[PDB]
Amino acid sequence: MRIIKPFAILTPQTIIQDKAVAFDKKIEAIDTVENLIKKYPNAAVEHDENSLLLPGFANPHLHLEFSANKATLQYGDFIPWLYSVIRHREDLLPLCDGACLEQTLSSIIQTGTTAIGAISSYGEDLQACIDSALKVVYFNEVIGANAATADVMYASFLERFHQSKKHENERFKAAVAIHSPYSVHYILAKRALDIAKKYGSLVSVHFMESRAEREWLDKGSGEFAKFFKEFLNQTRPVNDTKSFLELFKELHTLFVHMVWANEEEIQTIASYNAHIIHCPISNRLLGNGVLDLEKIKSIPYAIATDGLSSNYSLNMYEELKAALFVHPNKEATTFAKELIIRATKAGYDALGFEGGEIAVGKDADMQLIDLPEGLTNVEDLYLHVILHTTKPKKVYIQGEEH
Amino acid sequence: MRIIKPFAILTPQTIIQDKAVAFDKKIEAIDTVENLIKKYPNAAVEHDENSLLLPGFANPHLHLEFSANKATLQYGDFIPWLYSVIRHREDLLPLCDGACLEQTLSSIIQTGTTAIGAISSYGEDLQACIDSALKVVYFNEVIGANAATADVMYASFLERFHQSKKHENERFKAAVAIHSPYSVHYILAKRALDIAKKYGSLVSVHFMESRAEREWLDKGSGEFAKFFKEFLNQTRPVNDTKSFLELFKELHTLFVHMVWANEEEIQTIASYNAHIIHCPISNRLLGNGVLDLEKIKSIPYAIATDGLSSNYSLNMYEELKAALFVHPNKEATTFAKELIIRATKAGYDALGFEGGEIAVGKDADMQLIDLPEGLTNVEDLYLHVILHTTKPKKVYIQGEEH
Ligand SMILES: [Fe+2]
Ligand SMILES: [Fe+2]
Repeated sequence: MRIIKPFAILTPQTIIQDKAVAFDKKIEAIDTVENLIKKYPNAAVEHDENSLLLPGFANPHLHLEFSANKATLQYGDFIPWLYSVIRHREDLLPLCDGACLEQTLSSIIQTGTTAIGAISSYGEDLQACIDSALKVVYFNEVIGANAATADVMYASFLERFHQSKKHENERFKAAVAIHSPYSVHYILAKRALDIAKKYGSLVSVHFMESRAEREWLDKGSGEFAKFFKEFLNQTRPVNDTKSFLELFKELHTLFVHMVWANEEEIQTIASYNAHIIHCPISNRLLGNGVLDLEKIKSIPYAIATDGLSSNYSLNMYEELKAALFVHPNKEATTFAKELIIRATKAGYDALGFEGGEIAVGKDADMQLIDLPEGLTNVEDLYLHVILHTTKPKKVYIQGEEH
Repeated sequence: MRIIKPFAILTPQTIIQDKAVAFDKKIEAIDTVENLIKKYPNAAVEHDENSLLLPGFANPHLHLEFSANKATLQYGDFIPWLYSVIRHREDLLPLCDGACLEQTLSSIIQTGTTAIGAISSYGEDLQACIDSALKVVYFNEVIGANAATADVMYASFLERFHQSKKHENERFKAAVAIHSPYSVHYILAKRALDIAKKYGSLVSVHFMESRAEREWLDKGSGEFAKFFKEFLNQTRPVNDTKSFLELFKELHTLFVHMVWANEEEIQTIASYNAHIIHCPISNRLLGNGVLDLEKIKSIPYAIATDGLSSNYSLNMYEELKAALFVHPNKEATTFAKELIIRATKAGYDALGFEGGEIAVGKDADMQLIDLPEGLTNVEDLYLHVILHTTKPKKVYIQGEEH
């Protein structure tokens, strides 16, 4: 058992001062040191009077296999990005070898993230993910818009799913991802989702990431038409949007991006066991705009970084700074608090892990960070944490310091 | 004489490959190494084939005296920020002692800035500024909304101006700043601007930073009314906006912030020898919104950071990232190019120094930075410079490496 007394605790929902945290694997008590040592005389006390304790972040959406990308893929516009992925992935993917994967995951921890949602298209990231101390939801992604080759795509997905499933434990979950409504034909999607139903697996889907997707699904026109004509020899979207969305009705689903989702889709998703995953940097850099947080207010959201295929870092502090800036008309002190909650508790909820909150009974998944100096107004703490922090002093996963 | 051969030169307006730069104090030639050594057999050649050369940044607006602020001033809303400045400045200002000023200026250079516009309200930053290797326009700021005490405010301004003027040389210019149209009564402003006229000094003014200012000047109402009533015992704005703006007609002026400027003001300023100074982080953090770059397209703009009184860093790379994000609907590859030009050449133009461009005859004020790896499309270089760079490998001011 250990006790840490910081300047303040961000729970994340509240700011607690004049209390410490007793923990082992889980958070056991939150009280004054005076009271804690009565209960835990065996716990050494660390006084960190110029530090803050907050939960470890969740990052519920990242494409680890693309972690060698720096400037190879094309930014600025979604369809050119997708062409660039198709062009470069055969070389880019193997460039992220075991050492690259291992280092990338270690750096996630070092920047204060303690739980991730890994989107895996090819499965060669499995060993690195099971080796990591992180909590991981390992989403086995399926893709395939041609009904005639669904069998091959399904068989690969199924094999990857079962390869991951043997490694399940309290910190590692095997899951299912559907690439998108434009790239996964209905029947193949349903087959993959039936595996999720059978096992109670979490599900992720990219939904309405781009305006091109919006127009293609709605009208069978727009910039995606040339892409489907050239790349897939298809003249029309293979899916009816509403029918596709209904496939997710009985599952726990992460709807990623969601920038271009419409009011009807939002009402439907609000009725589901669903979370939106907001990836502000990726959306802005790919010419996809900015998710409107009023429009989606009926559905809980969490923050993620996406992969290094459409981001310059996997550091949640960088993501949170960008989030402040792409929602520039949200008053900063209150929005910073919202952001910290949505990067910790909300993402843990999306991933289904017992953490993201400094509360009794939660796993001791925590960050110890420096207190911004000269703080006048304690309610400004959330904002100053985002602005001034880039690396925690200590990061704990189930009480173990990394 | 020296020669550097990088992967590419950002001039900033163009990307040049397969050429090197010969320089001493000034850039002397841009040509292949083969051609340069014929002209400059005395110049050693540095091959930096995994680097880029670009101009040093200009940062035409910074309040150096507030460089001890981290979390003391109140963010989120302009008038509460101003109250916090009034409350805390007596203690905050002396906290930035000589060592703080010296370190702050050194860090500006280390982050790739080679020229600044320093706004000085009290003059205790003069020694540090003259000591720095930076190019500095040292703006002596005047403030005072009470016509009855204009003499005292004017005398202090005049003394500070002349104290700075004795230090003028090719890299250090004495200049004049008018705090704002709400805080400097017309007659005092005109007296200070007459000094600028006499000496041909550059001028800076904060103009339409906040909506409160807009409403106060336009209608004599809004959130500034309580402030003027309580703090100054004034019931009405002391200035007519148009009359105040006309004071700047015959001067070279930097109009800072400009978020809330109206169409009439923009047309007037476009007819003046004037630049807008865009401070995206400061404006967003103080609840002032975002400058609309279409609205002001008729007036050249440059990027600045403001002081650490309303920013978390003085690093232009951080400012440029934030600029990408607060203008999220500007296509990223082209906007990044615009930003790099507006942080180098445009800011040098605003400050009146011969730099900000890698061109023959300009001062050799340059940055050598790492080339982002794996670059497929060279036109993406500007974007990847912003995303992946935080500290140059070398920074030159008039050819001297720092
Ligand atoms: Fe993704
Ligand atoms: Fe300023």
